[PDB]
Amino acid sequence: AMLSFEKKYRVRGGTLIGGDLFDFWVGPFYVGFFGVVGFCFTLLGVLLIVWGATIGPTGPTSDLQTYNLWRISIAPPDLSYGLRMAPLTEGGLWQIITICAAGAFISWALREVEICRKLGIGFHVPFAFSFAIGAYLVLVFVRPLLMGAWGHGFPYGILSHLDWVSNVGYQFLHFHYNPAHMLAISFFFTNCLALSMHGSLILSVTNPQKGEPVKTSEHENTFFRDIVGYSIGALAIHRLGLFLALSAAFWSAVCILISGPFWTRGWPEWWNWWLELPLW
Amino acid sequence: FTMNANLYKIWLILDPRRVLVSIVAFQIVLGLLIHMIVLSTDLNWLDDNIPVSYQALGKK
Amino acid sequence: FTMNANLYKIWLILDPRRVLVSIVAFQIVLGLLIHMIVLSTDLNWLDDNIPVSYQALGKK
Amino acid sequence: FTMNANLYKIWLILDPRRVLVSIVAFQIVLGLLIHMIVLSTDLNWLDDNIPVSYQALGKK
Amino acid sequence: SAGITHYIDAAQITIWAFWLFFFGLIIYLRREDKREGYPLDSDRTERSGGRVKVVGFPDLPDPKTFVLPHNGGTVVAPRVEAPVAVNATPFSPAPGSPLVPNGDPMLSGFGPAASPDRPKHCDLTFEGLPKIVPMRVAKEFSIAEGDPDPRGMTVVGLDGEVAGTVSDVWVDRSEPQIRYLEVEVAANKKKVLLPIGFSRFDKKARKVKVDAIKAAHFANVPTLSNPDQVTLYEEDKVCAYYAGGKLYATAERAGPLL
Amino acid sequence: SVMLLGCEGPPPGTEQIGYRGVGMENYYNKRQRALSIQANQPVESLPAADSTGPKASEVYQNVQVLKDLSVGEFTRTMVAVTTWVSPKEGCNYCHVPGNWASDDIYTKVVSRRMFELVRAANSDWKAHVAETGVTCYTCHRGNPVPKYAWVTDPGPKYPSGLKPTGQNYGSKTVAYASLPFDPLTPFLDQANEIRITGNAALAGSNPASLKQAEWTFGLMMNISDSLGVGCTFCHNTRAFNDWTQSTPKRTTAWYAIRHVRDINQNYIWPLNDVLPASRKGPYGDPLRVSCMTCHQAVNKPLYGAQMAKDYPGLYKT
Amino acid sequence: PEYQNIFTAVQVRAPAYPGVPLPKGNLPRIGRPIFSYWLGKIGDAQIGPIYLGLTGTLSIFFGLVAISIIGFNMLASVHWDVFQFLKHFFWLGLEPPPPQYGLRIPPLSEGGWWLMAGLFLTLSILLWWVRTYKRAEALGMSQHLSWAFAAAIFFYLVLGFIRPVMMGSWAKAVPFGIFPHLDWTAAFSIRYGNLYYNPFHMLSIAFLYGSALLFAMHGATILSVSRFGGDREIDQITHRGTAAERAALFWRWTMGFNVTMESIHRWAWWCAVLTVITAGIGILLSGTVVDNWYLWAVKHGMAPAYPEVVTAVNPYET
Amino acid sequence: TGLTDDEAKEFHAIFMQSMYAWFGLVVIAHLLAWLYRPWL
Ligand code: BCL
Ligand code: BCL
Ligand code: BCL
Ligand code: BCL
Ligand SMILES: CC[C@H]1c2cc3[nH]c4c(c3C)C(=O)[C@H](C(=O)OC)c4c3nc(cc4[nH]c(cc(n2)[C@@H]1C)c(C(C)=O)c4C)[C@@H](C)[C@@H]3CCC(=O)OC/C=C(\C)CCC[C@H](C)CCC[C@H](C)CCCC(C)C
Ligand SMILES: CC[C@H]1c2cc3[nH]c4c(c3C)C(=O)[C@H](C(=O)OC)c4c3nc(cc4[nH]c(cc(n2)[C@@H]1C)c(C(C)=O)c4C)[C@@H](C)[C@@H]3CCC(=O)OC/C=C(\C)CCC[C@H](C)CCC[C@H](C)CCCC(C)C
Ligand SMILES: CC(C)=CCC/C(C)=C/CC/C(C)=C\CC/C(C)=C\CC/C(C)=C/CC/C(C)=C/CC/C(C)=C/CC/C(C)=C/CC1=C(C)C(=O)c2ccccc2C1=O
Ligand SMILES: COC1=C(OC)C(=O)C(C/C=C(\C)CC/C=C(\C)CC/C=C(\C)CC/C=C(\C)CC/C=C(\C)CC/C=C(\C)CC/C=C(\C)CCC=C(C)C)=C(C)C1=O
Ligand SMILES: COC(C)(C)C/C=C/C(C)=C/C=C/C(C)=C/C=C/C(C)=C/C=C\C=C(C)\C=C\C=C(C)\C=C\C=C(C)\C=C\CC(C)(C)OC
Ligand code: HEM
Ligand code: HEM
Ligand SMILES: [Fe+3]
Ligand SMILES: [Sr+2]
Ligand SMILES: [Sr+2]
Ligand SMILES: [Sr+2]
Ligand SMILES: [Sr+2]
Ligand SMILES: [Sr+2]
Ligand SMILES: [Sr+2]
Repeated sequence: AMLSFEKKYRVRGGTLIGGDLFDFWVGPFYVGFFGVVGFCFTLLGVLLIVWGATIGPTGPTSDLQTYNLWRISIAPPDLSYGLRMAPLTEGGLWQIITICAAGAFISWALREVEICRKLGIGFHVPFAFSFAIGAYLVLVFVRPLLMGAWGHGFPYGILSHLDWVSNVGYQFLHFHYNPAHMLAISFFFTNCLALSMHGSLILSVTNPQKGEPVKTSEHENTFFRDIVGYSIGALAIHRLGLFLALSAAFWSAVCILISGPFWTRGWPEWWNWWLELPLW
Repeated sequence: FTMNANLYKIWLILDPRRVLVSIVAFQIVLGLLIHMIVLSTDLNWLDDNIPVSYQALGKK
Repeated sequence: FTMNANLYKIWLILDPRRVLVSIVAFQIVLGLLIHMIVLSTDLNWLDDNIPVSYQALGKK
Repeated sequence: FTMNANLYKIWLILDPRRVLVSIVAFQIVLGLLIHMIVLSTDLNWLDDNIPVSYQALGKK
Repeated sequence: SAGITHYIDAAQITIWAFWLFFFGLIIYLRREDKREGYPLDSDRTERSGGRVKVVGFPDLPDPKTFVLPHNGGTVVAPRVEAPVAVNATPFSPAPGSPLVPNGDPMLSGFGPAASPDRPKHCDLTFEGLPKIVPMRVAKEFSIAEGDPDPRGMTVVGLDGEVAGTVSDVWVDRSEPQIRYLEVEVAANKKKVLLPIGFSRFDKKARKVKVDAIKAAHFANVPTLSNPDQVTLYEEDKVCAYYAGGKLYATAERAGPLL
Repeated sequence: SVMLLGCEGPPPGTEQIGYRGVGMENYYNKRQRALSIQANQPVESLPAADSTGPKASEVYQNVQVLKDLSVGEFTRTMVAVTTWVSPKEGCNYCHVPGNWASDDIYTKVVSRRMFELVRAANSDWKAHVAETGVTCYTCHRGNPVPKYAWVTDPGPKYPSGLKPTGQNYGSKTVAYASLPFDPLTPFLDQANEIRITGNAALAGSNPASLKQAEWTFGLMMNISDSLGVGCTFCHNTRAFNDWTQSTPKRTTAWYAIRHVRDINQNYIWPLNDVLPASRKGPYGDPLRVSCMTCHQAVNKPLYGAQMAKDYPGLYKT
Repeated sequence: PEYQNIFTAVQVRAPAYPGVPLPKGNLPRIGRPIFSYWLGKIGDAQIGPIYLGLTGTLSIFFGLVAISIIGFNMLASVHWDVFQFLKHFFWLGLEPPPPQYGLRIPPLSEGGWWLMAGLFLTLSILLWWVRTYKRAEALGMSQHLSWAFAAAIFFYLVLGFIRPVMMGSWAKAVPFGIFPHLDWTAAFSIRYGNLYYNPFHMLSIAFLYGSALLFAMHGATILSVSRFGGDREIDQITHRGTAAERAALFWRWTMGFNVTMESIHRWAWWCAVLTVITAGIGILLSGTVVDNWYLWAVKHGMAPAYPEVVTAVNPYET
Repeated sequence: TGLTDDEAKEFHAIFMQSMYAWFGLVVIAHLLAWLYRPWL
């Protein structure tokens, strides 16, 4: 099924790969060659997370085995295995599910790409998506590699991965002092601010007080100029928000990339370079 | 004087208003900068109790 | 006076208003700065309780 | 030296409203700051325990 | 007995309240989501002659009216929109198959070249003067000190060939900026709009590249019913044409790569 | 710049601490690990002494601690205490020349007390000191004054009008963090409460303040830094208070904390009247002990070198 | 190749805009505009004018007072050494009244500046609130911002005033300092048994992540349909264009459903307000209702169990 | 600076007098400070 204005755009071609082979739609989703690779990667990934849930860390009958959603968890192999493939039931499974996750996100990104080629729009979205794909890769590929073992990756479990974050965070004592962490956190917070401001605006002008007509560009600029003496303007606000969120993802990726591989000490200690300048 | 030759032509290349404003800024910064450096090392001239102690001139 | 004659010409190169307001800015800043500096040192005139111990004429 | 035979001309160069508001702000600020500084040193005039005890006895 | 630990704490029930408010929120947002494009297009609808208008869950929200300022109109959502034929034919008769554009792809007005029928009126300033107008109509505007003046650059298409030259610059009277480049076309000296989004500058050369279409295609740029202003209808019409070239302007953008 | 800044290269040395996926792991600089090892080299022992002879308390005049030693063994014990505590100065550091039995010089009233300090340590604190035990070098390192001794410090200046933040400053003593900069006096001298975690999910029976939590956090930063490790060395940060999820090092550290309370309270504060101003902080409190004092940034002083077992004169009875 | 609409490559100027006109009662506007070729490189180059009423003046006033107490206090903690102030600034801070005082108004030297700075800050934030509602009325617009600011104000109030009053202790509000307030955050999680297991803090985290997800997606979209003037979202909302069409379709073909130029702004709006609102609820139950979230998670069976491969004997139990 | 050749001599002269006067008050203040409490 299609939107009431969709058929007129549902053109043939634009692929990267597959050509007419998989050049079709299913419901509202576009398939494409990468939808197929993606679905395959995805399906095997999920079906394996289901098998991991099925078997548990000590076998299907042990008490640690579980199907409870908060607690099902698939973890990496020990560090003793380094960059080698580890036995299936010892984190191998986790490795394969990871390969599937990376492949699925990359297929998804490439399929959004074929969709830009079809619709004839800019490719800003899948490029932006690729930042999340990047962050995910540092958290499973880059860091654990630079760290000589795949086990440095986070486990795939709703709260257990939260625990990973917690103890990794705490090896540096007071993570808040990670300066890249400070950045990324600043962007994540500001991004959340501009978004609330844009959101609020569009909705405040296209739906004004009863007795008033859809508002104008002139209003838009005049309100935020009224409040804070400046208005970045309509186009650009869409530009900024994209900057903030992509950067927030960036600095998360770098703040974790340096926590290990390039810094081992507590993070507050990093700030020493500042108390020791020859100014004080 | 000069550097030699024709160091006037330099102002056909570099904005005189900007070189002036920039230098004024820089000299002001370097000044506070160094003052702050020397006071921060052994060469301090304020916290010495020289030539007469001041906080235990308000003690006895 | 040890200066130029063509020294007024500087006001054909640099906007006078800015320089005037600026001097005040910089001087006020320096003034506050140095004041706080002295106050942080041996030359302090406030933290000692003299000539009538206002913090221990009816306290302590 | 006191005053120029032409230091009125400063208001041909500087806006009376901005200079006025500026002065007001700076002085009000300075009043506050200095008050805070005095309030943070010996010369405190509030917690002296003089001229008559207001916390009768002890606790408070 | 002073220890009967209750299994229910405020934290459970606050998580309960939250999820309930959540579900209602999600549902609601999906309703504002069907103020356009709905009901959907299936052959479920056509087979049944229409007795299956496709709307899904949740359903469609009662229309809302937008009261345009300036004797402009009134818009409603969701609305009933007149169907419009597709200027293309099914690549396969099976459903979900894409369609091939009819005729010359850039002309088709199908695919990356498709576009809707927006009003044949102009967007307006607050005052009510044509928001987008040329610098020739908007006297005040001026290049920003230190920016090559586009006026007089050479517009050049995707293959290299000169396309035309910048005859003017259209600007937003509401949010001051370059929206459209005007192009005196070489092959016929007719004046066409070129969206800024399709234009790249080469300031050191004073060229204005355009990957969209070929120099030649500039001949078919959709036209304006008045050279001193433009309507909403005409903007979509202008841009979609260039956009078509992204998939059409060459016998290779069609993809594959392998 | 806005320089950039503070940085090590990859790959770091790593050790897995907890279960795979739990994140309880450790990272470290290999280079600096090697430098710490060369700086944490132990002094080899002096040949055992045969002896075979009378007890020290029978041939000497003022032997109140190293009594039960044979003469030979006593002499050996004297040579180890000499190189270990004050080798640039030799024998004369703690003795009045020509008179080995005299206590007419303070460094001896102290040395004596420290003979009871090491002994109590090696014989009573094994749940802490295990079979590595301690010796003079542990704190002294060829120095008369442990380099890494501490003092209750007053922090930076405050005018008279306001009282100190108690926390909020740049201090290497709380790992550079801003927590409170003297988490030692209330925990490694006195015995204030460290526990703040509740043992019940719901509230109404845990009075721990947030402030107390910060003090515990500061102290912990201290500890971490002194032994040169992170919390996953002793904890499972999902539960700092959970003993079953902790590492056997938390147990060890627990007994160590009590131990430093005993060194500081019954061996060091008492020596304050016979010690010179040169050995005292701004409150008149004397230089005392912390974990750093001994560990000097390593999980086991001198990488767990076994020095004491070679000097029997260092054990009680 | 194709312009990305990241950097305005060629700008244009026009006489500045004093703005749509306000009704009687809404005071004059002040300041007269300027342009920054560089803001201009990326956005509206116009800088100001600004509006300042009774509200705006009372808010700037309170706010700057509050900024002074915090600052002056920080200079005092380093002995008026502006150098040292500069050196440790990040670590400087103004701590809260001690518990010994409870909710009593404390002496200057023991926390009273914090209560005054907290007081004045709050009054100034809430005055800025009123400001945005006035500035939003003068334009006939709606209070969507004010409903969000009111939400963020909600979190603020929960953090430094509401939870403290409920807990009967000013020492529980957050201290003013960069590193000090970071430490307050960590200690907060620690004191209540790891905040990761607090459901509300998990939701607030899903919503913060979501503000980044939605704004990145939408923002990337609007740029990708910038070519069709999709940035001109108002008219794409009244009079749907091929920008809003290609936009809704990119996502439709990608994730199976989609929204509209008007509705995405609601998903985004609602997602941001939600962050702060789960967030505040999250701090509200800590100490008031739950004292140890990890335990709470165990009581509701949500905390995972791992084989106990490392363990330590409890001295308190010997 | 859109100034004429004469309105920078006038300006410059007045600037010079006001500024040296400033330095004068400055030396006054500095000698009073030196008398009440020598610092060098
Ligand atoms: C534990 C205590 C330490 C700490 C330890 C850490 C550690 C350790 C880390 C962070 C990380 C981050 N922390 Mg932290 N952090 C601390 C406290 C905080 C605080 C706060 C108020 O106190 C905040 C705001 C943050 C916030 C942040 C961000 C700066 C960052 C996470 C964003 C990210 O990863 O993007 C990345 C986004 C992604 C990777 C998602 C990618 C999406 C992929 C491609 C697709 C997913 C598809 C999937 C299938 C979707 C499901 C859909 C189904 C199909 C339906 N932390 C505490 C003090 N923090 C993490 C980080 O840096 O990021 C790398 C990190 O490693
Ligand atoms: C640390 C050891 C000594 C010390 C050794 C030195 C040394 C050595 C030097 C100083 C210098 C100076 N010291 Mg010292 N100084 C000491 C203690 C102090 C104390 C104090 C509280 O005790 C103070 C307040 C000062 C302060 C001063 C300043 C008066 C002066 C720096 C001027 C500058 O930076 O360049 C500002 C730049 C200019 C004025 C350039 C003039 C610009 C021209 C006119 C540009 C033309 C354009 C237009 C006409 C005007 C430009 C715009 C201007 C903004 C007006 N010193 C300590 C005790 N000090 C410097 C000096 O020279 O002093 C004579 C210097 O070299
Ligand atoms: C330290 C380790 C703890 C931690 C402890 C906390 C605590 C404690 C809190 C958070 C809070 C939150 N945490 Mg956390 N957090 C952890 C790790 C993380 C991680 C991660 C990847 O690990 C993430 C993503 C997060 C994410 C977040 C955000 C989702 C959330 C707050 C949103 C926000 O900005 O509110 C901030 C926005 C505001 C406060 C409103 C701002 C508006 C005000 C009024 C602005 C006024 C401006 C002012 C007047 C301007 C003048 C300046 C003056 C000088 C002051 N945390 C770990 C588990 N986290 C909140 C929470 O969850 O509580 C349940 C919170 O308070
Ligand atoms: C450190 C130990 C001594 C000390 C020793 C000194 C010494 C030594 C000096 C001062 C000086 C200053 N001291 Mg003191 N001072 C002490 C204690 C104090 C205390 C106090 C609460 O106890 C106070 C309030 C002051 C206050 C002052 C300032 C009034 C003055 C510097 C003026 C300035 O910065 O302007 C900066 C200047 C300007 C901004 C421009 C000057 C005005 C121009 C010429 C006007 C032109 C018109 C203009 C265009 C428009 C004007 C409007 C502007 C908005 C202003 N001192 C302690 C006790 N003090 C200085 C002084 O006396 O004057 C030289 C000085 O040299
Ligand atoms: C980079 C800046 C921000 C961003 C941007 C971003 N994300 C994006 C996009 C963009 C622009 C898309 O266009 C794309 C999308 O489709 O939009 C929703 C996407 C996306 N954002 C999503 C996730 C996501 N993005 C996140 C964050 C971010 N993305 C940043 C905030 C986050 C977090 C952690 O906050 C998440 C969870 C997806 C819904 C979607 C991409 C969906 C997709 O790629 O699907 C294909 C894959 C599957 C359907 C699953 C594969 C099967 C696997 C083998 C099993 C899962 C393995 C997994 C590793 C286990 C982890 C378990 C966890 C419980 C720990
Ligand atoms: C969805 C929740 C998000 C959110 C929303 C949000 N924030 C908001 C709003 C909203 C809806 C507003 O309406 C309001 C705003 O104005 O938006 C731009 C605001 C706000 N967001 C801001 C901060 C903020 N919000 C944050 C977080 C968040 N807010 C969440 C991400 C954060 C964080 C945690 O990172 C911060 C730091 C502020 C800019 C603003 C509230 C401003 C305010 O309350 O002002 C109080 C007082 C002052 C600023 C004092 C004035 C000081 C002047 C700046 C100096 C000017 C002096 C001048 C020279 C005059 C002369 C002086 C004389 C006295 C001498
Ligand atoms: C055996 C075998 C064959 C298996 C059977 C297969 C099975 C199981 C069949 C089931 C099929 C069904 C039920 C579903 C398929 C599941 C698929 C493949 C997975 C879904 C993956 C997917 C990405 C889901 C994510 C869901 C969420 C919430 C994503 C977050 C994004 C977000 C918050 C969503 C809502 C907001 C959206 C969509 C905004 C997009 C959007 C934006 C951003 C604009 O800016 C814009 C501007 C102008 C007009 C329109 C838009 C617009 O639509
Ligand atoms: C109708 O639309 C609307 C408007 O138009 C009328 C408005 O005007 C408005 C009003 C909006 C405003 C007035 C906007 C105000 C902006 C705010 C509050 C955001 C605050 C941001 C800052 C203060 C800037 C912080 C950042 C910096 C100072 C620069 C930092 C530089 C750094 C970190 C180094 C650069 C390098 C990196 C970051 C690494 C690499 C970067 C990436 C990978 C990111 C990629 C980005 C892109 C864009 C492709 C609204 C709400 C609106 O909706
Ligand atoms: C030298 O410097 C000069 C310019 C003088 C000034 C410089 C000033 C500077 C640089 C100041 C810097 C300040 C900084 C960096 C501050 C940082 C603050 C941060 C990061 C704070 C973070 C969190 C703080 C919070 C959440 C505080 C919350 C406090 C609240 C909500 C207090 C509420 C109190 C109220 C409402 C009081 C009520 C009083 C009543 C009426 C109840 O009394 C009876
Ligand atoms: C090689 C150098 C040294 C020699 C030859 C030496 C020799 C002796 C002798 C012979 C005695 C017994 C004296 C008596 O009580 O009659 C003695 C006692 C003692 N010496 Fe040493 N000594 C040396 C170095 C040191 C050093 C360096 C210290 C302290 C760091 C020290 C601390 C003591 C103490 C405290 C006593 C009293 C012992 C007790 O009560 O058990 N000696 N020394
Ligand atoms: C920097 C991160 C660290 C944090 C946040 C931290 C936090 C804590 C907290 C909160 C407690 C109290 C739990 C309760 O309230 O019942 C605690 C207790 C304890 N921690 Fe730490 N810790 C850290 C590092 C360390 C390290 C490295 C060690 C050992 C070398 C250690 C050893 C201990 C011991 C033995 C206890 C129990 C002490 C007692 O109960 O008297 N901690 N820690
Ligand atoms: Fe938008
Ligand atoms: Sr089972
Ligand atoms: Sr130094
Ligand atoms: Sr004095
Ligand atoms: Sr007094
Ligand atoms: Sr009273
Ligand atoms: Sr480490």
